[PDB]
Amino acid sequence: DALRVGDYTVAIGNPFGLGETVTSGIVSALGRSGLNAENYENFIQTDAAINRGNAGGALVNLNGELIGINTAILAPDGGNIGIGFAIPSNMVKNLTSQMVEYGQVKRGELGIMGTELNSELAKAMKVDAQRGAFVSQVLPNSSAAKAGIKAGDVITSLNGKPISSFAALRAQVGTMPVGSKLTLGLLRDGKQVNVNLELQQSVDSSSIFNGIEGAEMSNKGKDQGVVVNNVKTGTPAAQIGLKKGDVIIGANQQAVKNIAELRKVLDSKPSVLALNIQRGDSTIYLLMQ
Amino acid sequence: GIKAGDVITSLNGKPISSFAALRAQVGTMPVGSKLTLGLLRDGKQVNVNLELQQSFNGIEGAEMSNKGKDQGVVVNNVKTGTPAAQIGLKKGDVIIGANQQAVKNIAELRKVLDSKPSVLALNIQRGDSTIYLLMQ
Amino acid sequence: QMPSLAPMLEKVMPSVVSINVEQKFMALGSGVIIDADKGYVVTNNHVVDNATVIKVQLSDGRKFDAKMVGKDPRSDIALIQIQNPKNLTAIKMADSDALRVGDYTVAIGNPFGLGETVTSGIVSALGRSGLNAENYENFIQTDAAINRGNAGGALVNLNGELIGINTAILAPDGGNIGIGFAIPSNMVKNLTSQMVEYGQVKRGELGIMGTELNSELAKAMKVDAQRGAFVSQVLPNSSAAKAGIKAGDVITSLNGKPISSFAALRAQVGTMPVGSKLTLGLLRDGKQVNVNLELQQSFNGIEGAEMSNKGKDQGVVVNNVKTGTPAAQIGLKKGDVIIGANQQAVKNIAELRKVLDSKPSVLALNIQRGDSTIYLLMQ
Amino acid sequence: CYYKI
Amino acid sequence: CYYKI
Amino acid sequence: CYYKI
Amino acid sequence: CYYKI
Repeated sequence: DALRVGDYTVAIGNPFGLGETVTSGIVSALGRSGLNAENYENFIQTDAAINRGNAGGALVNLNGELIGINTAILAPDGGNIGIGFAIPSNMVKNLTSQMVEYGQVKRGELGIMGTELNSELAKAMKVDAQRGAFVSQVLPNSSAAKAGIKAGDVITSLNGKPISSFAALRAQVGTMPVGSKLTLGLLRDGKQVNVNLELQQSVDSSSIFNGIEGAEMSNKGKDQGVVVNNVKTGTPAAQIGLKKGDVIIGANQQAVKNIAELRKVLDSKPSVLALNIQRGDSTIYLLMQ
Repeated sequence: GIKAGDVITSLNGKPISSFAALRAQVGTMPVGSKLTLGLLRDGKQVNVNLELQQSFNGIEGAEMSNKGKDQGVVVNNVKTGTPAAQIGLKKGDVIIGANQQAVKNIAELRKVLDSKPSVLALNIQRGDSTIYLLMQ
Repeated sequence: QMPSLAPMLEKVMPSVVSINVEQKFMALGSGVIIDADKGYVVTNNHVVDNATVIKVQLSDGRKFDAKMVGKDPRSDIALIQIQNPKNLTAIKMADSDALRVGDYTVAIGNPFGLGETVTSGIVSALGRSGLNAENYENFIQTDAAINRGNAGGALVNLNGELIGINTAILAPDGGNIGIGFAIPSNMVKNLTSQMVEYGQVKRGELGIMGTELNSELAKAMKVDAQRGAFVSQVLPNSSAAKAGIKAGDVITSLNGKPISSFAALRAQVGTMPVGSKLTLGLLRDGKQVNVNLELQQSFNGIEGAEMSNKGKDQGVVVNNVKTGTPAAQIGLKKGDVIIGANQQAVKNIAELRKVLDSKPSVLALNIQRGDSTIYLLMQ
Repeated sequence: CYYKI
Repeated sequence: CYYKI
Repeated sequence: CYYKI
Repeated sequence: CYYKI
């Protein structure tokens, strides 16, 4: 977060298996995102020479301290043309420290929806700042809603640090663990507002299968099967027979009471699978693979 | 009371030459032209009079009307195939203000479009929630 | 305590913009602010040519609407003006004649519409030309990263002073390979300062033909220098003809600054306004020769016929007639005398003009050729 | 478009 | 869009 | 390569 | 065809 456009950068990596290759550049820009609009990317931009194999390599300042992990480049020909991207060290510092304790990430949510603040929207909202996070709405029962965040407010700073963009702010906090206390600078009706906060906790059939989309499922009651909540037409689950409301009772002659007992035989990897779901009063069977 | 399977034979006393004539004929009459038609259902003469048709304040695929006594503008409902329904407008919402300008009625909605903002920022309410929606 | 460009850049970056312009197409480029108050932004012509809509986005995000001021595609320079400017930051321009191969450069622009991107390099070389033998080209070459969208951007020195405008890259693939070219700031100064004062580029000529000077011609003509301008021929009635520049002469310097090539020399004065007095360093028969010069253009002379008044309010006598001219289409010949036109008598060039100021669709001239009285027709 | 956090 | 080294 | 200036 | 009057 101390980086600025203009600082000098040293890129280290291994392009094409040649060996450890050191290259030189400067911080071209900060807070860049859009390569994969779903990813959490607050990329650093550098003209340091970076080609296939530099990925996972360190981006350091003239003192050798890690300032970013080189990730991807923009190349219409696959060769470096002076545009490299690195994940800031603070996002790595926050994501490495989460994999040390729990092996995966406790993806925390505050509870506000929004979109980017352009120059046109600040003219309509007669807000001073021309960039930041615009609160389209706040979710009810969220810690953020508990803190006093009105819709239509603009976010400008976090922990004092100015915010380059919503997708940057989303990426910055998309890494911090659940319960991280932080400070926010706001602008509602031309007034500055500061508030502290704390994360709360946050399901596809492809979050249980990998490859089977368009069927939102979960547990039912107290160990009463895996209920199918909603299914979209022509999705990898509706092609086999999963309808909305089905209560998955069992599979391959063993009972299925929840997403846990289901995964006891899924990971047993049987050749062909036979669900014993039920379409209300009827008892039907479903087959896969 | 025009039913399917009927056959139009005349128009304003002048017999029709073809459907292609009739489609071209009335295709030029201004909107609201009251005419008369010669029909033929089950071999019986049926004359029917008519009046052309089009193809509160609804602006751009979204229907509105007044609400209460300066209670903003209540949202009626939107057809899911309109460009206004593709921006997340749902039935029942109420606009208290827009673009940081307080809105009492619809005369202050179209006075905001009289100002023609590039983006429209609305302060609608759905449920107990105070939210915002954007345009253009 | 580390070095960095960030202090210099945070002063300069507010002064470089991004441009959005729209078989309908959508385009993106860059521009640099020349005047804080008037909202003038310099940019490359191949960015805002055939522009119906010109949206400029500042460094903070503020969008603006801009319209055209001037253009000169021979040099690929165009000036736009932000409409309704509010709190704009101009850039400080440096004299590119102080540049030297090896000085560190910094390029600012909008590559692929990503946003303002800063890139570093050195002056790879100077005076480069030839990539379009008919364009006015005197490029600074640099190894600083420059790609599609950097056009119209800022190339500045380490103090932030603008030394050139990024224009085009040499790349077999469309991506920077360490060869970028930028029009020097001094050409931008002379070109934009004309687009404001005249709206277009008042092009002046000296009336000399010439080719480059190779090491092979230096031998044949007993010339010492190995690169310069070889005066093949001077047009009569040209400034050089008047100034007494003879054929077979060699131009070594311009105003003291030596010349790198003819193609550079051609591009320098191609940006100077008409009437720009200057001095040249010639070399004829092994004698160092200095010469001063004055550019020129390529009564009421109308459509290629010079005319003045005859007698005391006796009309307007035509004085010369160039063949193959609008005058030649009308048929008027030298010596012809006008009496009136469109049933209105003409006594002087003022009464002629007040009917030309009336701008009619057709023009009927009541002249007299020799002893005869005839009519001529126009428009 | 919109995104959650 | 972008490439992934 | 015989331009005019 | 299918035309609408």
